Amino acid sequence: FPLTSMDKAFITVLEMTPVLGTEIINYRDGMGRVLAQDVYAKDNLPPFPASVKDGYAVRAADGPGDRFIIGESQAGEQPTQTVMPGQVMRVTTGAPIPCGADAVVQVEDTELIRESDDGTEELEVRILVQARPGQDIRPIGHDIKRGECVLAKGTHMGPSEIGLLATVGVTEVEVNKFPVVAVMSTGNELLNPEDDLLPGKIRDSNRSTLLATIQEHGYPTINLGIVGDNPDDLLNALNEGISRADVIITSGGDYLKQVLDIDLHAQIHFGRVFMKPGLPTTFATLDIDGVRKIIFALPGNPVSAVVTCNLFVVPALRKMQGILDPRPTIIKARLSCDVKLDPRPEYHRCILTWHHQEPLPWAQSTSRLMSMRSANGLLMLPPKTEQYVELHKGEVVDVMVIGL
Amino acid sequence: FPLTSMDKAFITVLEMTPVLGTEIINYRDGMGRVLAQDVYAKDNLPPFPASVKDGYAVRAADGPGDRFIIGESQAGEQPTQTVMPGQVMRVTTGAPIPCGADAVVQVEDTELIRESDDGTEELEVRILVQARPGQDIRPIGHDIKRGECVLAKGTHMGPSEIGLLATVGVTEVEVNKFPVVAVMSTGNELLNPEDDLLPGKIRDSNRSTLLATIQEHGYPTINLGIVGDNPDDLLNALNEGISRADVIITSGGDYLKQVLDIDLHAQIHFGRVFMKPGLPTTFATLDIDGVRKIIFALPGNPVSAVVTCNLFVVPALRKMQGILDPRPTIIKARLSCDVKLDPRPEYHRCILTWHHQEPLPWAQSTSRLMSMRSANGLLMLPPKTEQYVELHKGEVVDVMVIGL
Amino acid sequence: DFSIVGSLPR
Amino acid sequence: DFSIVGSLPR
Repeated sequence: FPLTSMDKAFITVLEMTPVLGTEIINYRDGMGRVLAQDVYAKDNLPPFPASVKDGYAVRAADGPGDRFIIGESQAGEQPTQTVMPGQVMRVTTGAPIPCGADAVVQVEDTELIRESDDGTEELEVRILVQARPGQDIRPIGHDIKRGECVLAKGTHMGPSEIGLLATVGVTEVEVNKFPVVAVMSTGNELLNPEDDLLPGKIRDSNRSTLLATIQEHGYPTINLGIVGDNPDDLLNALNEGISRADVIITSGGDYLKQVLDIDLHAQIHFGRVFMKPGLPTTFATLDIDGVRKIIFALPGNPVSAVVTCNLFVVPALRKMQGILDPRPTIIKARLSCDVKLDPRPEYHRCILTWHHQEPLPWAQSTSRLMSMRSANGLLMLPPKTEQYVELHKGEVVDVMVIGL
Repeated sequence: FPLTSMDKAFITVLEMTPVLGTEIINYRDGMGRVLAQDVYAKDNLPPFPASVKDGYAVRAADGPGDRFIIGESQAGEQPTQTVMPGQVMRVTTGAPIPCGADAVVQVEDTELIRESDDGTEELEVRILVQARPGQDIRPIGHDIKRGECVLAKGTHMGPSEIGLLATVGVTEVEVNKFPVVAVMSTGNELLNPEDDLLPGKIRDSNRSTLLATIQEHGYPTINLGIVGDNPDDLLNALNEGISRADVIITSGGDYLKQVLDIDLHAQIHFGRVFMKPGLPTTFATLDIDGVRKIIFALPGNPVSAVVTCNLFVVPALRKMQGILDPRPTIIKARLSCDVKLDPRPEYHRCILTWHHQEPLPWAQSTSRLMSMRSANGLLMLPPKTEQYVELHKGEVVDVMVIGL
Repeated sequence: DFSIVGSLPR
Repeated sequence: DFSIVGSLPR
């Protein structure tokens, strides 16, 4: 297979990966989902004019002076009295403004004159200021108007978006589906983690690592187990993956390519990338029954598997789930140590760290405390060149965020 | 209640919040968990000397020359032959090195001499180089040694840590428990999201927002519903929370404090914070049956609830689940617009954005594309002072990461 | 020093 | 321009 450049490989993954269809879900399951419909309000917020303050709903045209308090409007109740000249109604923040009143005067701008004998009721109050019409009242529809679009299709939902659906009472929404991702490992040397060692064998760690990475991003997964490195077993496992899942990931193992090509008639878009690590990374698509499955065969080395998973698989999954720009976030950071550059673009897991009052983070390449912490970035080193053969501590480089 | 400074409030939450006890879990459930035990390897990795390359396992003392190939060692099998003078054994990467061989010569440093008539077997090969002892062999225990501590207590686990547990076959581990968090809303004006509006009422959004925020961080939650703003109903709901959960969060609503103090005998550590928004935030602890419950009563305003939840609740939860430094990550960013400073420290949701080849991100305070994206930071504005009454676009400020 | 109060623009 | 290849230290 020819050596594909990193840029060609990445663009190829994004271009060939489909966007999944849509489904209707309950709002509370919306975390990380992308809306496939515009969402409109069916009510005004607030639906009644509401007091912004504790105080009194007044007729501004009465001006300052001594008023009879005819009642109280409290949150959650509809007032039934009309405020007439020389009257006011006590209000609390959020309470509906009664008919007849056109402003609110906050309590600090008043002095109580008389209180019921028992002391439970305010009877008369002096209004010390001249209210302007509308003052301290949130009018109907100030925050949201009926028929307004409050969230657009393409919005990637978090907690506040869920709370907005709640506010407008839209509890069922159309969203893109999440990809189901099947993971298998291939290699005759592999045992399950639960197993004791046997001669010549080691425990499979890549399956757990990859499954955990995908789960961390919120996508459902299928564990396809360890698969013998031979055509028959590979074909059976791939067939199961294709049946159960939208995406299949393998690591290890050239029978894989032979099965994909000759047995499955998949399109293998690249089988080698000019990158370090991850040279042997393979990406294929399969069009079957009107839909497109995507298949990644990652290298068996566990650092390579982790790295290629973050570079190629995660952005594909983000596209599949409807995210409009599925590219990862890249930030600037300072190198923590010198690095000789390789002819290939090189990627290294690191821990981004922000120091007191220093504007750029440091990228620590994986003392006491750093070993307590999971990698949250991928240092992206440029390929070797005439001028640049080495980079030094303190120099600013790109780091892909993969974890903060 | 007296006005507590932000710093005193934050330190108080962290100091008074307990660390939860421990439980044993399966490794695959380890995402985001903190190990409560050191983890030791029970085997060497690799457990046998392994070839780093495709090539031939040789006796370095034979030097270069023409060799008989006596067999092949492949991954997953224990070789049963001993390599003698003038012999070599074909090896693939990861295969065990057979007795008698002390180095590996990569295939590119050889030329095949004879192949079986059928062409399926290599019979003789010319070794073109002088191997050094140990060359291209990963020795037993190179990566991990038996009895080595591979993860320390206090490690906050991600995908690679899970994969490390798999590698060493430690499938059950002691971890700190996750806090169970109960959320309720109080307010006579509130209806469930599922409800049509009635006069004077609005839909409760804070419960969904807060529950989604807590769930986003991985903690189990209990929905305690809308609670009438009166002592009897508040006491019943708080009692249910205390029974079912480690942490209780309310928003809205002064009956709450009265119930906490007089009915529950909770310790209310502060009831007002000098901050904007979030002035009325209340934090209390209750020691009952030998354990400590924590209670937050957040303001009813939905921006305030979100903001105080991120500032005070999330760091408490991170402490409860065993994270050794539970403080949030604060980074430097550039203001996107001018801001007049308030006498209180002020917190505003924003979207952090990194621009092409610019080292610091911009903090966009919540065009087409920004409305598609959830807030991922909290701008932390300094209190007003003699010299500083305003900050301008481009100026560098602190932003708490709450979402990237 | 850590602080949960924003600092002045250095 | 976006690139998945690291850039030289500006």
